[PDB]
Parts: sequence; structure tokens; C-alpha cells
Amino acid sequence: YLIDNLDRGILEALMGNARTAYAELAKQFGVSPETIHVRVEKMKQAGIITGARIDVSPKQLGYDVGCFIGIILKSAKDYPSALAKLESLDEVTEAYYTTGHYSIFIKVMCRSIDALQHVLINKIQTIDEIQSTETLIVLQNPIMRTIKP
Amino acid sequence: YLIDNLDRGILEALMGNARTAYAELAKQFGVSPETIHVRVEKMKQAGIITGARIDVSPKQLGYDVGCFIGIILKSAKDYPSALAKLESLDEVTEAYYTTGHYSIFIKVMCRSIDALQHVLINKIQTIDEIQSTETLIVLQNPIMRTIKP
Amino acid sequence: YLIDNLDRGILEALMGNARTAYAELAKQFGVSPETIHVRVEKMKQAGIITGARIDVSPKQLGYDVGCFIGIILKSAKDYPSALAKLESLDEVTEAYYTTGHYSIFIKVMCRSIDALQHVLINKIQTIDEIQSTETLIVLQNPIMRTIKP
Amino acid sequence: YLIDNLDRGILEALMGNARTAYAELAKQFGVSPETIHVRVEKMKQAGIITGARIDVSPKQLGYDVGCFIGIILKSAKDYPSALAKLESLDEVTEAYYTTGHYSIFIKVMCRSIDALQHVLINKIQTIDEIQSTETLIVLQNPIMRTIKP
Amino acid sequence: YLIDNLDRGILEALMGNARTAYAELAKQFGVSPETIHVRVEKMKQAGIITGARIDVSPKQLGYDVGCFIGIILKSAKDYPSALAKLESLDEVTEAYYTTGHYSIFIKVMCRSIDALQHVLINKIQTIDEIQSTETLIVLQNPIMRTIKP
Amino acid sequence: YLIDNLDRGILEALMGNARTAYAELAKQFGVSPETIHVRVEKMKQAGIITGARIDVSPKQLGYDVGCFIGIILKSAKDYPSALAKLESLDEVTEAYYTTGHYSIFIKVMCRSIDALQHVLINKIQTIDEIQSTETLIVLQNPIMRTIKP
Amino acid sequence: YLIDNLDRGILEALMGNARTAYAELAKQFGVSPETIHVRVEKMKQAGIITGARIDVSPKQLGYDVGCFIGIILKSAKDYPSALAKLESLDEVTEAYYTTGHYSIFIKVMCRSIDALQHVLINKIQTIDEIQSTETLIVLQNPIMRTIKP
Amino acid sequence: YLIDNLDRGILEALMGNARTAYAELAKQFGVSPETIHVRVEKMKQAGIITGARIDVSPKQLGYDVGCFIGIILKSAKDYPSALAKLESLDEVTEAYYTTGHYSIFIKVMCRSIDALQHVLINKIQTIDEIQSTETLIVLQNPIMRTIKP
Ligand SMILES: NC(=O)C[C@H](N)C(=O)O
Ligand SMILES: NC(=O)C[C@H](N)C(=O)O
Ligand SMILES: NC(=O)C[C@H](N)C(=O)O
Ligand SMILES: NC(=O)C[C@H](N)C(=O)O
Ligand SMILES: NC(=O)C[C@H](N)C(=O)O
Ligand SMILES: NC(=O)C[C@H](N)C(=O)O
Ligand SMILES: NC(=O)C[C@H](N)C(=O)O
Ligand SMILES: NC(=O)C[C@H](N)C(=O)O
Ligand SMILES: [Mg+2]
Ligand SMILES: [Mg+2]
Ligand SMILES: [Mg+2]
Ligand SMILES: [Mg+2]
Repeated sequence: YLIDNLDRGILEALMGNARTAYAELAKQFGVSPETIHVRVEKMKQAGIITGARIDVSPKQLGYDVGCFIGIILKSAKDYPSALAKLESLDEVTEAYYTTGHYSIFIKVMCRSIDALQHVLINKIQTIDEIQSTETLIVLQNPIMRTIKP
Repeated sequence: YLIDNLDRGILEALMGNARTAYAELAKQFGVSPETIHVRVEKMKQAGIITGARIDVSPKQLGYDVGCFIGIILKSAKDYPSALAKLESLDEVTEAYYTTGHYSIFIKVMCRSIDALQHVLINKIQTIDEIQSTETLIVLQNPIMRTIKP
Repeated sequence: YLIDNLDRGILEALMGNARTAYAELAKQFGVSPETIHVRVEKMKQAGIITGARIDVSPKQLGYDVGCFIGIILKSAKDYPSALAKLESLDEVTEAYYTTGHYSIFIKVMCRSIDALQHVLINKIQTIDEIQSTETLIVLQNPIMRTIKP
Repeated sequence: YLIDNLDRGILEALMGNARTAYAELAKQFGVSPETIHVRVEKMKQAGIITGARIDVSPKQLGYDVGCFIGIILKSAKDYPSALAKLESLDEVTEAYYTTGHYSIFIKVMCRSIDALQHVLINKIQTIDEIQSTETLIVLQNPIMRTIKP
Repeated sequence: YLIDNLDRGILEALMGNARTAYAELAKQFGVSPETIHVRVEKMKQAGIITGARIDVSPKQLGYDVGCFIGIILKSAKDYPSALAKLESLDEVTEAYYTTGHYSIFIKVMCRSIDALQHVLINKIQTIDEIQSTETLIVLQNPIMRTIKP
Repeated sequence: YLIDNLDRGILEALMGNARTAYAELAKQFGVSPETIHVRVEKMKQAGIITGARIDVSPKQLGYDVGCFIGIILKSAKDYPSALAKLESLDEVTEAYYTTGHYSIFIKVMCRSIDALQHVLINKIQTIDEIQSTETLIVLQNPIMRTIKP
Repeated sequence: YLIDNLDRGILEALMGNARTAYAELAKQFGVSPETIHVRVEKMKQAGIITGARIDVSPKQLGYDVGCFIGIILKSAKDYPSALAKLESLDEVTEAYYTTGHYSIFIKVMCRSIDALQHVLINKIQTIDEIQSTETLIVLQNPIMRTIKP
Repeated sequence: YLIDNLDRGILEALMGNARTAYAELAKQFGVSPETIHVRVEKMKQAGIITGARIDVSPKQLGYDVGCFIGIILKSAKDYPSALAKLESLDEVTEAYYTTGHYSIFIKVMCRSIDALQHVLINKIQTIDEIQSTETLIVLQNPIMRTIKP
């Protein structure tokens, strides 16, 4: 699905506030309230727009220890089953199959280093395909934002 | 600012759909349409709720090359100045001060390897504090989700 | 257990000399010999004060080769049993579960490199969960001190 | 200064409790209350005994973040000057010149990751000799003990 | 087989264009069309000249993602059988037994990172002798040429 | 410029022998001696076909030491200037800007380790941008071949 | 066995030439031909002097490729048996149990990279305890000498 | 200068004992006392035989700390100047320009870790070209021997 500058204008608007009214964007882009409705709806079926949701701040919820963990597996064919075990875990918010040293690269979000220690040892490291982990503790997270379409 | 099980119930709901009706949640948890408005508003002044926005899929917008780049600097004191230069780059969506080998650990989102090559050489590696970069290219991103509060 | 500046004053005093008399600290902080007795006793049940002991110098006892060893295990779930085997060894004075490359990070204190070689090969490396060790020999240990509460 | 089995017997006792009575040890080993006073005093002038102090638990005093930091310098001759700057930092409890990758290997003791981040950026990495740091965060410290002489 | 400067002159000529006529090189080097024919033929039986072929450009055929992959095997004796499995794959254009970290170092030529991901996971990583891969994605390939005999 | 199965059929043939007759291929695929001339000529203006050349074996010409060298630079912005110096070296047959640890990844082809040592010290490492090199020496090169389009 | 400056004087002399006559050293150090005989003989039973032998030059015997190899074993307890297999090999001239990454660090002396390749693959890498090798090829060996007692 | 089986027979003999009699070797191989004198003398002018010297054991002379040090330089062109400074150090017994991570790979022979620490800091790391050292300490040296020609 290709994308007008009308589509981009809508996305910028609704990416900053989901509740900015379609009738205000019509006035703004010089189109009808109705095309705006339809543009948005095409982008939903395209899979571009995935939902409207409140954004939350994990830190102000007391997640003081976020980290990335590189997982090294005992053998590389083990990725699909390792992944299946990891995904059952709520502390794992992201996971990637990347270049470089690691088989899997994941983010886990934890409340304390005591919590992180319990997850590593008892939830992640017990996963039988896993030979080693290397976790990179976030001490500061100054930039967090979005693609600017 | 500590939260109770009503605060969580509200969050779980509005993190799935920003647009669900305060009036349904009132019926759901057995409370007043007005306590829900207020709880949400406190979490806002708390900084727990940061906004209501539509979520977008970069893949569907043609961002086929996600990467994490680890930045190593000429000397470690250089971190504030390198950060300042990187944050002006819109292709940098995230940045972390972490443990381990790198000074700064960033995500860039790009459309192609040709684009990514242009950004590395022209925008990132032209930054004068930066000794070397190591980019980890995402081939697969099977888990992307949120803290489940 | 929280801590006055009376508590800190006592700790500084008794951390430099266990035998500095309670009746001298009373004079010094303008309290009774009896509160000092009781402050110390609360900190003992708190677990803050762990004991009074003579400090010894391993070097003047002929421990010329101290080292840290990073242990890499064949698989990560192996930590609890590896640790249980290590702890039986008197040359292992410390052990840590850390971030980074190693599964376990330990200090061993030895008299000579001939001694260190015998321990590595015959006591540590015979531990069956262990795939590799990497030992960092201390050549100089210029700072050794304490948290300053 | 070489030690016999009376010297060890004395050490083992006073390393467990600084306060045990010379008079009990005399009865224990079958010697004079006065030879024990003297043996201890020689070990003191030998530098084998360095003091009698209370031991403190950092954890109970709220030091939840222990770490080892490996320091890499811009050039290796810089070791004496970097050491001098680090030793003025009270959060650095230990420092080693070791083998392997790092120029200086230090322990810092901190209350939180927020504190540790402040010390890294503001106190440690502002040291001008220092190219990069690599900090290993302690998640667990199951063995902490002494040479058993 | 040793090599005149006549041999080199012929090779330079025919390395730039296979179709440069033998009767033009005769004029050029002051020999007969017939020795040129025979020189070339000796170099063919020597194995120096391996063929005449059109050179193609993989990039203009839409190979946007070339890479090198370092293969680490579970055990080193495994090289011959790993290699035998790899060679069945058309995306593997080169392979080397090198010094350094890797057991095998290979080039694979792919159309997209989606393609590369499918090969890694399903063709290369399924090879049972393989413990890990590390792939170095080519972002730019500015020099590609030949030995200049 | 997209290609059909006639374009591939032509390529497969002329990549094996540049000299096979357009007239045989016409009979082979059931088309005109003249459409084959034209298809080839379009692929030429497309840049898909770059030439017809004889292939040479470096081994048979006495190049016993092939190597890949990873170049690390003093600062990453230095890549264009280091590249320019390397490309003047005829022993450098290939060069890549890749991911991972190195700034530039090159192939050099040499006759002996004595030669290779002379090139490293005298021609490559004299380049002023270059902090360090890491050369991977080819001991075996069992697969060398082409994209199979 | 402790060592006079007479002992050192003899060793320097006989280390440069085994055939420098005892009666010349007597004149030189102002002692008898007979003490010199006896000094040397004590050092032999001490094990200090191990033999008199011609020194050879491997390079002028056509050993163009010397190397060090770091051996990584599948598990660390495997050292004694790995070593026993290695020692049967004539190309292995030295072996060390060292700190750092490798289980065993060895020197092998070879005539060519073709020879080195055959040894690695067929003699060293077939040793079943071995997971990986990393070989450091000597390109230049400018200093080779002796302790100066 | 190529050698036959008489040349080898001579070498094998005199590499075991420099002092065995030319007259016994003549009887042994069935040749003239005089051809043996001559063969040896050619190998001398060839540079194959470099001397006859007594071999010494460093261990028995109290060298308990052998090490290999890998030297990394600030820039790679610095190799000739760093070498020149190192070769003036008598504790450096060997030095190599090798492949892999290090610029220079050296052996130092030392009596204690206290000595080795003094040499590193005061003699080696004071060399201004040197960014960092990595020393591998020998704990065991089970194989030490010669090419068997
Ligand atoms: N995630 C993976 O297994 C990819 C692997 N680290 C590579 O680059 O080859
Ligand atoms: N980002 C930083 O500079 C922190 C550094 N990687 C450390 O662990 O010490
Ligand atoms: N000690 C451990 O297993 C922790 C591990 N090295 C990590 O950082 O993931
Ligand atoms: N601390 C040092 O500078 C010693 C260095 N890491 C070495 O092993 O050579
Ligand atoms: N390809 C190999 O197995 C060689 C190995 N990486 C070495 O240098 O020892
Ligand atoms: N060649 C480069 O500078 C790219 C670098 N190795 C990276 O991955 O970021
Ligand atoms: N050779 C060994 O196994 C020693 C090991 N590399 C260590 O330093 O712990
Ligand atoms: N000693 C050197 O500078 C050579 C370097 N280690 C390389 O492999 O390229
Ligand atoms: Mg959102
Ligand atoms: Mg104490
Ligand atoms: Mg060709
Ligand atoms: Mg000798």
C-alpha cells in the first residue's frame, strides 16, 4: 500500500494524539471529513495503523531495571524452540533475530536487580537450549521515540 | 505514585484500545463513570499515562532495515556531546546508555541497506566523537510488545 | 532498618577500631553510654553490623598470587551446581553472579603460581559443569577499603 | 615473618571474634596468657594483623548495586594518573592492576542504578585518561569470605 | 609452469577482453599468431587460464544483500561434513578455511534481508554441526577486481 | 531492468563459455539468432553483463597466500580517505564496507608470507588513518563460484 | 641451588660458546681449571645446565610458516588428554598452560601454509577434545634470544 | 641450501650433544671423518647451524613467571619504533609480528609477579607507542623442544 502526503499528514496528526478530530484534519488539509475517515480505514486494512492505545511509562510504574540480553544457544537450529519458551515470559517485551554474536537479542523490563536476577536464573536461564546470556543493563534511556513517516 | 487494582484494570483496558468507553469500565469494575475519569487524570499528572496515540507498523511503511548500532567513542567523557548530535537524527528512534562494551546503544530505522549505508557514513560516522560503530541488523523481530502492568 | 547520623557516627568509629569504648563515643556524640550500647545492638539484629573481627593481610601471610576467574559453564542452568562445588573450596574467597560474559566471577587467593596451577587444574577445572575459565592475575592491589556509610 | 600452629590458632579465633579472651586461648592451646598477648603483637608489627574492626553489610545499608568496572585507558602509561583520580572517589572500594583486557579493574559500591549512572558519567568517565569503561553488575554475591590461614 | 613477459602480456590482454584477436596480439608483441595460440594453450593445460566467460553483475540482477558469514562448529573435526552440506547451497558462492575465530568463512549472495533470513535459519543454521553463525552484511563494495599477474 | 527465462538461459550459457555460438542458443531455446544478439546487448546497457574475459587461477600463478584483512581506523569518519589509499594497492583485490567490528574488510592476494609481511608493514599499515589490522589467512579455498541467476 | 657471580660468569661464557675451554675461563676469573669443571658439574646436577647442543635455524631449513595456536577445549577437564595427543606431534615444538582465553597455547613449526593446513585439519583438529583452534601466523620473528642469567 | 640424509643424520646427533665425536659419526654413517667436518662447515656458512651452546633452564635459575604479552599500539605504523624500544629490554626473550589481534607478540621471562609488575609498568608500558598490553601468564610449560629435521 502506497502513501500520499495526505496519508502522512493524517499519521503525524494521529500519532501525536489519537483523539484529534477528523473534522479538524479536514479543515487542515482541505478535504472532507469523509476521505480522512476512509484514508485511516485503508491504512488499518493495509496494516499500517495497528491500533489506538494509551502510551504508558514503565519507569513511573517502577521499572527501574530495563535491559537487553543477548542469548547464545548451544546450537543454532535451536532458535525456534528457544523463542517459543521466551515468548511465554511477560518480562520479555521484545525479541530480535539479529547479525552479530548473539542468536537472539531480547529486551526484558524489570522492577529491580533482585527481580532481574530471579528472571535470568529461574525463567530465562532454565530454558534448556540456552548456553549463555549476556545482559546489557540500561542506566539511562534518553531517546525514545518513533519513526517519522 | 502507587497504583491499586483499579488503576491496573484501567491501564490494561486503555492500553488495548484508547477509545473504550469510561462508562463500560465503570460497569466492568463496579464503580462510577467519574472515578474512572479521575484515576486516569491522576495517572496523567503522575506521568504514568503519557498519551493516547495510534500505533504504526514501520514494516508496512517500508522500513525493511531495523538495526541496533553500538557506538564506541574516542574517549568516554564524550557521551553527552555525541548524544546531542545523534538525537537530531530522525532515523535514530531510541538510544541507551548501557553496561558492557558500547558507550551508546541506539536503534535506527531505515528503508533499505542503501539508506542505512548513507546514514552510517554520512550522518552517524561523521560525528567527530565516534571512534567506531557496530551495527546489528534485524532479520526478524518476532516479539514486540509492552510491559504488562 | 533506617539510620540516624548517630548510627553513622558509631559505625565510622567502630569500623576503624572495634575497641573504641562506648563511654568515649557517648562523650563524643553527647548521648548516654547506654543508647550507644542499644544503637549498636539494633544494628546487629538489623544485620548491618555482622561481627567484630581482626583484619588480616593475606600478602604478609604469603599470598602473592590473588586472582579473579571468570567461569564459563557448558550451559547456563548449571550455575547452582557449579556454585555448590566451588564453595567447598577454601581458595575461593568470593563469588559473584554478574552481567557480562561470565556465568560466575570468583576470587581465588593463592600462595604461588604453582599453587594456582594446581587449584585451577585439579579443583576448579575438574568441576564437570565448567567449559572454560579465564583468570585475571592481580599484579598490584593499590586500593582496598570499605563502603563509607 | 613465618608463623607456627599457635599463630594460626590465634588467627582463626580472633578472625571469628576480635573480642574472645586471651585467657581462654591460653587455656585452649595450653600456653601462657602472656605468650598470646605477645604473638598477637608480633603479628601486628609484622603487618599480618592490620586491625580489629566491626564488619558491616553494605546490602543492609542499602547498597543494592555492587559492580566491578574494567577501565580501558587511552594509553597504558596513564595508569598512575588514572589511579590517583579514582582513589579520591569513595564509591570505589577496591582497585586492581590485573592481566587480561583492562588497565584497571575496580569495585564500586552504589545504592541504585540511578546513583551508579551518576558516578560513571560524572565521576569516573570524566577522568580524562579513560577511553572506555565496562561495568559488570553484581546480581548475586553468594560467597563472601576470607583466606583461611 | 613458469611465465614469460609474453605470457603476462597475453593474460592482461585477454583478461580485459576474451575476444581480442590473436592476430592483433601478434602484431602487438612482435610474434606469430601461432605462438600466441600455443602460449594460451599451454596456460590452459597448466590450469592458469580456467575458461572464457561473460562477467555478470549480481547487484544489477537484484542481489542487494551480499554477506560474509563466519561459521562456528560444535567441534573442529566437523569441518569436512559442514562444508559438504554448505556446498549444496547455491546462495553460498565462496568458502574459505581461514586463521582466526571462525571454522569456515563463507560468502552468501541474497536478494533481500527477508531472503537472507530464510537461508540462515532454514538452510545454513539447520546444518547440524553448526553451533553459531556471525554474518557481516555488505553495505558497500567499492573495490572488486582481480590479481594483476 | 527485469529479466525473463530467455535472459537467464542466455546468461547460464555464456557464463560457462563466453564463446558459445548465438546460433546454437537460437536453436536451443527456439528463437532467432537476432533476438539473442539483442537480449545480450540490452543486458549490456543494463549493466548486467559487464564483459567477456578469461578467468585466471591465482594459485597456478603462484599466489599461495590469500587473505582477508579487517581494518580498524583511528576514527570512523576516516573511511573515504583510507579507502582511497588502499585502492591504489594492486594486491588489494576486493574491499567492503561491512557490519560488525571492522571499518573496512579487504582481500589481498600475495605470493608468500614474506611478500604479505612486506605489504602489511610497508603499504597497508603505513596508511595513517589505520589504527590496527587483523588478517585472516586462507589455508583452504574449497568453494569459489558465482551467483546462479 | 644458589649461584655465585662465578656461576654467572661461566654461564654467560658457555652460553655463547659451549667449546670455550675451561682453562681460558680459569685465566679469566682467576680460579683453577678445576673449580670451573666442578661449578659446571654442580649446575648440571642442579638441572640449571641441561646440555650442550648445536643451535639450528628452522627458517634456513625451510620452515617458512611458524605459528602459535590457541586451543579451545569442549570442556576444561580435557586438558591432560588433549595435551597427551598433541605431544605425539613433531610439528608441535612448545605448549603452555596459560591465563587468558585459551586452554592450551602451542607453537607449531611448518614448512608451508599447505603443510600447516594438513596438520591443523588432520592432526590437531582431529583431536576429539578440541572444539576450536585459533592460529596466529608469524610473519616476522625479529627477536629470538635467551634469559640473561 | 638443500640437505640430504647425511646432513640430517649429522644434525640429529649434534642437536642432542654438541660434543659427540666427528669420528664416531663417520663410523656411524659409513663416511670419512673429513666429510663430516665439511658438511657441518657448509651448514654453518649456510646459516643452518648457528652455534654450539649449553642450554639453560630458566626455572632452575628462579624464573617462575614466564609470560606472553600481546602489545596493541596507538597506530599500526608504530611497529618499528615500539620494537626498537622493546629489544633493549633483556627480559624480552622473543618477539613476533603475528596475525590476529596484536601488533607485537612477545615473551618476557621474570622471577616473580612482583618483578613482572615492575617491568610492565616501568619498562614496557612506559613505551609511548603502546596503547595497551595483554599478558598471558604461563602456569605450566609441559612441552619445550625443537624442530625435528
Ligand atoms: N540470530 C542469528 O542466529 C544470526 C547470527 N548471529 C548471524 O549473524 O549469523
Ligand atoms: N555507556 C557507558 O559508557 C557505560 C559502559 N559501557 C560501562 O559499562 O562502563
Ligand atoms: N551470571 C550470569 O549468568 C549472567 C550473564 N553473564 C548475563 O549477563 O546474562
Ligand atoms: N593492567 C595492565 O595494564 C596489565 C594488562 N592488562 C596486561 O595484561 O598486560
Ligand atoms: N578454519 C579453522 O579451523 C582454522 C582455525 N580458525 C585456526 O586458526 O586455528
Ligand atoms: N564499516 C563500518 O564502519 C560499519 C561498522 N562496522 C558498523 O557495523 O557500524
Ligand atoms: N589454560 C587454562 O585452562 C587457564 C585458563 N585459560 C584460565 O585463565 O583460567
Ligand atoms: N602484527 C600486525 O600488525 C599484524 C596484524 N595483527 C594483522 O593481522 O593484520
Ligand atoms: Mg502507542
Ligand atoms: Mg573486618
Ligand atoms: Mg570472469
Ligand atoms: Mg641451544
